[PDB]
Amino acid sequence: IQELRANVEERAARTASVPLDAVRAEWERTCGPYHKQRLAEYYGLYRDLFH
Amino acid sequence: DSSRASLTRVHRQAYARLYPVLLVKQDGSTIHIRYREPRRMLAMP
Amino acid sequence: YKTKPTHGIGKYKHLIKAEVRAINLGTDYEYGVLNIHLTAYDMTLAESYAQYVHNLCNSLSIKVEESYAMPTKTIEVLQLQMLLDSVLTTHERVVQISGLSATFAEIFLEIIQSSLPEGVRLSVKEHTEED
Amino acid sequence: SPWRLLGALCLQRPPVVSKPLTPLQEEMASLLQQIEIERSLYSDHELRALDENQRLAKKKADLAQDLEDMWEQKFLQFKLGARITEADEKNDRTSLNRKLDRNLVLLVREKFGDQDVWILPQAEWQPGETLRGTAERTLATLSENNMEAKFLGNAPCGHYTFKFLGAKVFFFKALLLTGDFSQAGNKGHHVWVTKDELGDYLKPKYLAQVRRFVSDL
Amino acid sequence: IPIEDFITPLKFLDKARERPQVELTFEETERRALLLKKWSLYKQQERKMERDTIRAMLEAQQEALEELQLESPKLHAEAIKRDPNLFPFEKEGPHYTPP
RNA sequence: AGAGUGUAGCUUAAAAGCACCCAACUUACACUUAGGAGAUUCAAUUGACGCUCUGA
Repeated sequence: IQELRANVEERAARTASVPLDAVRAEWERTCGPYHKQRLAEYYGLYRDLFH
Repeated sequence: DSSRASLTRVHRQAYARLYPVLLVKQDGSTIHIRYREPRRMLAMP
Repeated sequence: YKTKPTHGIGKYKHLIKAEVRAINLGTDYEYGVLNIHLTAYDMTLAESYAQYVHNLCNSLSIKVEESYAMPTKTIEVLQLQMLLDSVLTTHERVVQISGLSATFAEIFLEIIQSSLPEGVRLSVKEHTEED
Repeated sequence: SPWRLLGALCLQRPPVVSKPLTPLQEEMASLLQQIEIERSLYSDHELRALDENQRLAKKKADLAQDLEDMWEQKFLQFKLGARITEADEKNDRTSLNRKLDRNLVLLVREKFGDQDVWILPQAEWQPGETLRGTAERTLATLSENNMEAKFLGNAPCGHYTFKFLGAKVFFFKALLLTGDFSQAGNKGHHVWVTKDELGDYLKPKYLAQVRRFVSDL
Repeated sequence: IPIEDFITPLKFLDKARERPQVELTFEETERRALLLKKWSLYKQQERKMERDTIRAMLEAQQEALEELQLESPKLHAEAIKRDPNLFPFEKEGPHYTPP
């Protein structure tokens, strides 16, 4: 975070795009299982698949 | 902590120019007063 | 309902108070609406000082009923020696304070004396005036 | 439980000259002045200078500088007071007019037969007397000067007890207004001290904590 | 008859065609933003220092009051008693040069 | 020398919520729109570097 803040220097925020592929990869390689379990619970998979 | 409220700004929109004026009263002391026109000295009798 | 155990659950008037002497008991003491007139020649300086005073009062949990400003006095002084005009003006702003208890007033006075701006005097007194 | 009755007072002094502006503060003030000059709406001097010059040029093709020079010469003739009145003296540690930007504090030196403590302007109050009255008497007698000490309230500021027979040093605050000292070259080695010199001189722990409630500024 | 002086005079209506241009550059805006951030940080630090000093003063006064009440149960009321010496409270701020 | 301790101001959270202010709408305060500083003090359930109290 410190390196990113030093490289941006404030001037970039005064409108960056931020890629999405790396963000999706990181989300799938970390908290992906959490969102997957949440979606499964919302869709009603545990209450029907494994009872 | 005297320089805290010293730095100010005109919060209004319509206002004439204001220059730093050193007003000297009978007591003898310069005070940064914002008087009309760029007056450098205004001795108060 | 009344008989039901959920009585008085939607009561909100008892929480809102939708309705000055100087109490001086033995242990508790409270002044009577102290008025702090900020006499100065600059308008921005006086405004900033009043804003800082109000911010300090709000941070210290001090009540601020009124905070009006007094009119300007156009003091026309003729610089004699040669006639040279100099229409000066003296601005004044009042800040009412009531919440004070023992050393709180001393703390506030010390804070004021420590944070004084250039070209601004003081003159604290009671509220009994005629605007 | 014989508690030794002792008092004291932490003298102060209101500043006169303003404090210096930090380079960052100076840049902020310059930016504020620039934005104010940019947001201002016309001016009497500008209206009387620019329009007059334009009219004169138009008439020639068919005030301002004088007043500026007058103001410059008036400012040059008028000599202001010396703001830095500390470096010129340096060794004048016992002078009320030494420091003007920071707060000053009295400092008296007293030596006893049994101890030699760096005694701050202390006092001694009587059971039948009041602490405020004792402090006023000590300020009007020990200092030997006609001062207009403007107090704030009857409450204290800091207490420090010491046992061996208990005791208690009661301190207070007093703001001066016009201190007329008589005979400054007296035997009483009184010294005026602010903050850094206070922390550098005070050797004991009883007074080392007195600076915790003093306006650091 | 409270009549404040906050209404813009009528002279500031017609006279308003002398400085209508307000052009700046990217470097100037960046420098202004940096200066504003630095001043905000400095003001926050100063406010924190002032709050710490106020807390220290309050703690010292509380300790003094406690010591007074412990070693003098007949002077706490006199100490808390506010004296009538604050009605003509008048004091001038610090100037720039001495007399 | 002993006791209390150990996430910035606070937490029956384990790197989040309430605190803060600089600019615009304010006489002023508040709300709202724009940003930041912010911390498990280190070494392997334990040892020491920062404060309060009890003493000399």
